Amino acid sequence: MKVELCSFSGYKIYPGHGRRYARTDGKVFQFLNAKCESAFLSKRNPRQINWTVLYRRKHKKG
Amino acid sequence: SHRKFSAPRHGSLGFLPRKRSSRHRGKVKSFPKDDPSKPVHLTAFLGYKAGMTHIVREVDRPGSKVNKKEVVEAVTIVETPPMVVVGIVGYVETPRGLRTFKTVFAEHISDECKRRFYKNWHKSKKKAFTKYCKKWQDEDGKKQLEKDFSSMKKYCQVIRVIAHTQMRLLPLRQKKAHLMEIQVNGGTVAEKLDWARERLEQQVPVNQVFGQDEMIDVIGVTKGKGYKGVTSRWHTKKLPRKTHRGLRKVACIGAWHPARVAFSVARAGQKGYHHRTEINKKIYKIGQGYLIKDGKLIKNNASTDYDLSDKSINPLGGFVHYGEVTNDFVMLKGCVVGTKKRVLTLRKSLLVQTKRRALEKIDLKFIDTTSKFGHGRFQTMEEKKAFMGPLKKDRIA
Amino acid sequence: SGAKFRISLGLPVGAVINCADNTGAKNLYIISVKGIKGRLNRLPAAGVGDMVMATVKKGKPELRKKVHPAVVIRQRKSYRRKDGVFLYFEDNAGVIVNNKGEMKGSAITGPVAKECADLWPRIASNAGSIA
RNA sequence: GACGUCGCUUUUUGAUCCUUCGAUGUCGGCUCUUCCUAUCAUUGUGAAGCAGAAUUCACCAAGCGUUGGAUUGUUCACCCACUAAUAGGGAACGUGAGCUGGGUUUAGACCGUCGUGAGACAGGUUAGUUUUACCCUACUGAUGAUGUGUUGUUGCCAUGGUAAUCCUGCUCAGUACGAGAGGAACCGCAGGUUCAGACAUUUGGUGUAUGUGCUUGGCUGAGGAGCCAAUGGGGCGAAGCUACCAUCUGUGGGAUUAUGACUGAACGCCUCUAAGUCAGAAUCCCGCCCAGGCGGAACGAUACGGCAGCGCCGCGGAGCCU
RNA sequence: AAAUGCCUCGUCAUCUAAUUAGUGACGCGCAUGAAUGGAUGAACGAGAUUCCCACUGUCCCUACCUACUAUCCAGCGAAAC
RNA sequence: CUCUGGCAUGUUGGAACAAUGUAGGUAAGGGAAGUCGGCAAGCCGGAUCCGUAACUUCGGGAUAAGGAUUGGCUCUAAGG
RNA sequence: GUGAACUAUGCCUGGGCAGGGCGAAGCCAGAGGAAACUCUGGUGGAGGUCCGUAGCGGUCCUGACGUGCAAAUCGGUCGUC
Ligand SMILES: COC(=O)c1c(OC)cc2cc3c(c(O)c2c1C)C(=O)[C@]1(OC)C(=O)C=C(OC)[C@@H](O)[C@]1(O)C3=O
Ligand SMILES: [Mg+2]
Ligand SMILES: [Mg+2]
Ligand SMILES: [Mg+2]
Ligand SMILES: [Mg+2]
Ligand SMILES: [Mg+2]
Ligand SMILES: [Mg+2]
Ligand SMILES: [Mg+2]
Ligand SMILES: [Mg+2]
Ligand SMILES: [Mg+2]
Ligand SMILES: [Mg+2]
Ligand SMILES: [Mg+2]
Ligand SMILES: [Mg+2]
Ligand SMILES: [Mg+2]
Ligand SMILES: [Mg+2]
Ligand SMILES: [Mg+2]
Ligand SMILES: [Mg+2]
Ligand SMILES: [Mg+2]
Ligand SMILES: [Mg+2]
Ligand SMILES: [Mg+2]
Ligand SMILES: [Mg+2]
Ligand SMILES: [Mg+2]
Ligand SMILES: [Mg+2]
Ligand SMILES: [Mg+2]
Ligand SMILES: [Mg+2]
Ligand SMILES: [Mg+2]
Ligand SMILES: [Mg+2]
Ligand SMILES: [Mg+2]
Ligand SMILES: [Mg+2]
Ligand SMILES: [Mg+2]
Ligand SMILES: [Mg+2]
Ligand SMILES: [Mg+2]
Ligand SMILES: [Mg+2]
Ligand SMILES: [Mg+2]
Ligand SMILES: [Mg+2]
Ligand SMILES: [Mg+2]
Ligand SMILES: [Mg+2]
Ligand SMILES: [Mg+2]
Ligand SMILES: [Mg+2]
Ligand SMILES: [Mg+2]
Ligand SMILES: [Mg+2]
Ligand SMILES: [Mg+2]
Ligand SMILES: [Mg+2]
Ligand SMILES: [Mg+2]
Ligand SMILES: [Mg+2]
Ligand SMILES: [Mg+2]
Ligand SMILES: [Mg+2]
Ligand SMILES: [Mg+2]
Ligand SMILES: [Mg+2]
Ligand SMILES: [Mg+2]
Ligand SMILES: [Mg+2]
Ligand SMILES: [Mg+2]
Ligand SMILES: [Mg+2]
Ligand SMILES: [Mg+2]
Ligand SMILES: [Mg+2]
Ligand SMILES: [Mg+2]
Repeated sequence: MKVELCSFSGYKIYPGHGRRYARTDGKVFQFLNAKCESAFLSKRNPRQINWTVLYRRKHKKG
Repeated sequence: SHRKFSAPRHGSLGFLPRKRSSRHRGKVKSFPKDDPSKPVHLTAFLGYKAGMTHIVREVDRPGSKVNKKEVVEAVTIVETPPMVVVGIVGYVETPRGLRTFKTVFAEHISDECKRRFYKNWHKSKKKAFTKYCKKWQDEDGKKQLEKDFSSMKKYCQVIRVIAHTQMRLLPLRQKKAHLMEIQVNGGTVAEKLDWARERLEQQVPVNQVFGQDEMIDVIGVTKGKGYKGVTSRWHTKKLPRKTHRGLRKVACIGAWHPARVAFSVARAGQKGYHHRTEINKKIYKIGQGYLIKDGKLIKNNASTDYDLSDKSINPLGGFVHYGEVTNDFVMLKGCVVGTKKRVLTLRKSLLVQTKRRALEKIDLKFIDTTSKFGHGRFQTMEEKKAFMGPLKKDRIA
Repeated sequence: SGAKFRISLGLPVGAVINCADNTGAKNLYIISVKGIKGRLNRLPAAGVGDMVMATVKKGKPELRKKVHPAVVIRQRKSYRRKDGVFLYFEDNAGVIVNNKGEMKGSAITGPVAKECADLWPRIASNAGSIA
């Protein structure tokens, strides 16, 4: 029961959910849902998307 | 001539009149075979479909690729509060089959049971079984009743217990109870008769009927879909895009010269609301309900000895379209017929489980309680609010 | 030992995947899947770990106009992997092998699925990463 | 199995002209069901010029399966490839108020050959309207009807349907067998194909929750809030529905067939057969599962606050109809 | 071997994994051929044909959604046969 | 899309939202394997700046093919 | 005997046909040559010219409809303009 962190949003992915995307560069990514997946493939910046942990840690919301 | 390319039969002919089920409960239609060497026990039970979730367990399958590794499996949750035995029926086997000899009911039958006996409880005078419990409390009626018991002992071959579910413990709108005949197995007729009359007017839990990690059968009524065409109802091939009078048809129904449409071609009609009997459903866990010792405790639900949290089987926001489970539940492996809130007959298997796929003791590592009302990402409210910190409404509070 | 579980296929006959080893092929054009008995009108399809019969459409001329056995190593279609996780790749890729599973090439560019790395030990040896 | 000879079949083509010309829609494919067996595979067997592996010839056997493509209107054919195998047929040469309309087979037109010509061609080419179900039956589902006084609950099972199928890998074992090359099988274990029945936790699809952001043109004096553009577009999306595009489940006996035998005569010997026994299968029948009869069962309750009904105990009486 | 070639799916080459299709050749051509016009053409074509790129529910293999129907009702109310 | 002008949804309404339709969408992974045949649908699309082949009757082909950019807001030059 | 109120064609007299692309002849200037002339940039606005409205027509879906709205219509897609 390993818990992974979402690559785009930085949420905890519990072991039945989400998808995993392996790129041709050998780097793999984990997505909690298709919202995070589509934002990643559309190359958005998680430090610019308001509801992500990276945004909130950059903007010191914690 | 000669359909020119072999294709198998679309759909099964072992399942048709493909009509609406005449019952809502689900008749057993075959109980396990009786051998008097066993102890006295019941053979079936009556639960309600709450919802689905998934689990994590570690598999012990030697030679398999997932040996000593962790897998994720879907499970179905069936709420099973204890059933009240309120009656007992006996059967004698005749050369015309097996007919009911004599029923005996109990004194003080509950109002949800009488609700089952009435079609309009609101306008009724609720008079059912009043003259019967009169003869229970009498003494001339009492010797009549024990005479019926003794006659049943000396003549009947198959006894069954009439038990109802108690719907006041369920989150459902329905107050009318479900009654059921459950065959009693394993003994002489006298032994099982005194056992059943001991259990008369009384509660029987699913802990006493079933056990951990055995394989049972689920009987129920398939989810209802209404009037469907042949493409949904029989999964025939769709006709090409340029078809004049419709695509979702069967293009040919029989030859010229049997001169009739046969019973074995695909036609449109009712899909779903079908009585099905699925077998080999493995029990993963039997719950324990919401007991009160002190300031009460719900960890006896999904606390799995590897997380040690204080969460119930219920997800965040409860089970969608059901409610919440506050009673004894049964976690089965896999999917199960019917809607949510659908009543499921559960019965013991009538094969023998000698298989390494069967006879396997399971051990859960994790039980997923995220919200099913969306893409829920938290297990408990404490975990959610500890991850998020204080909110605006919490701050103003 | 252990047999492969069923995965989602999503790679039918007419598919053109890219050749992922140093043999000099660029494309692989699937014409078949090894082990398909099939069904009326159903297209035979492959997934990661499957041996296919393939032609190479652009590549070296001494490879081009022939039929080779190939093994699918990466699929763009998502498949459940029985620890719960659904996995998919950026591309569709396979390598040219012979009948007994030896690679025609010598080095594989990019990740190789675990569902084929455990099946083909000569493919997993030449791999860089096992995703 | 030569020379000969006896048959069967109507999936070939003829022969015939009995039915139909006040019209039975005329090729092929697609779709879908069922049947046959003259068995390609699979089950159980016998034989071999059967050591093994592979194969060939027979028997019970039609339960189950028999594919994806290139070219051609094609049926046929031929090739590529996969496969346990890629068997053969019938049902008005099954199937056009099911489609399609590529071919053929009206009227337009071109070519070749023929004809003085108008024109012909079972020669090639191109373009060419495929109509109607609301009736009866059949079938698929849906109410209901028939007796048990009424009504309800719980049940039984007559009868009808019926379902699972095939293949890999490991072990056996590089063993038996074989000089060698090669090279099995049973039990067991792990999975998969085809099919069936479900289901929605997860992944995916849908999405007018017209949910919430963005955005074009216009409109409400602007802001704010909104609206119109036959769903303005687009992003993400709950619930629900839904996919081998996710997940789950798919089972037991009996009599026996081919066959191999036991005892044992006929025929003081022998003999599976005559009397009498045995083992025996993807067959068959039943179970399991689906439906539940102008088919039964057990049990519950059985009509007023008023004149008001009903049931039982009467041979208790008088009679009426049928 | 053409909108003209029966034999014929002519033979060779190319195109494909595979091509009675296409194109390039060949020619004793059933039965081609010179204003019954022969051979060529750039441009053009709701003309016939073949292949490739891109694109897609045409398919694998179907599903979901919307409008109007169909459905049920009130009024009205035919026809073919 | 709106104003002036005009109208009452095209010979009826109500309630539901089954199949089959008719019209319109969307679709994972493949990408014509479908089919007689890419039929139908889809892709592309405006403008600006580059860049355009064979062939040719030298006119064309030609928007051949191919590529980049495109909003909002604040300015700076030039053109009477 | 009666019909050119539809349609076919001639004549007479009227009416009509956005917005764009390409850029023919003619012309002006600059530059190179001994001439002959050549090159470059503009200007100009030709054509049974192109994209495309109104109009006219009617390809394909072998779409709808096919006891129709209609004894030939409707929708999208199209041809020309
Ligand atoms: C051989 O395939 C046919 O079975 C066939 C057909 O297959 C679709 C269509 C037609 C169509 C038609 C006719 C046919 O005979 C005909 C035939 C035989 C006629 O005879 C027609 O009257 C109806 C007429 O008299 C004048 C014309 O030409 C003189 C035709 O165009 C005509 O108008 C027509 O529509
Ligand atoms: Mg057949
Ligand atoms: Mg049509
Ligand atoms: Mg959910
Ligand atoms: Mg097909
Ligand atoms: Mg005749
Ligand atoms: Mg005669
Ligand atoms: Mg006739
Ligand atoms: Mg007639
Ligand atoms: Mg007729
Ligand atoms: Mg007929
Ligand atoms: Mg036989
Ligand atoms: Mg069968
Ligand atoms: Mg026929
Ligand atoms: Mg017919
Ligand atoms: Mg027809
Ligand atoms: Mg035709
Ligand atoms: Mg005619
Ligand atoms: Mg005509
Ligand atoms: Mg003609
Ligand atoms: Mg002549
Ligand atoms: Mg033709
Ligand atoms: Mg035409
Ligand atoms: Mg009707
Ligand atoms: Mg039966
Ligand atoms: Mg939206
Ligand atoms: Mg705006
Ligand atoms: Mg205002
Ligand atoms: Mg505003
Ligand atoms: Mg308005
Ligand atoms: Mg979406
Ligand atoms: Mg599935
Ligand atoms: Mg015998
Ligand atoms: Mg026996
Ligand atoms: Mg037996
Ligand atoms: Mg030709
Ligand atoms: Mg072709
Ligand atoms: Mg040629
Ligand atoms: Mg044309
Ligand atoms: Mg309207
Ligand atoms: Mg109105
Ligand atoms: Mg009007
Ligand atoms: Mg798609
Ligand atoms: Mg896609
Ligand atoms: Mg195609
Ligand atoms: Mg094709
Ligand atoms: Mg085909
Ligand atoms: Mg088209
Ligand atoms: Mg060109
Ligand atoms: Mg800018
Ligand atoms: Mg006139
Ligand atoms: Mg013009
Ligand atoms: Mg126009
Ligand atoms: Mg039209
Ligand atoms: Mg039409
Ligand atoms: Mg034009």
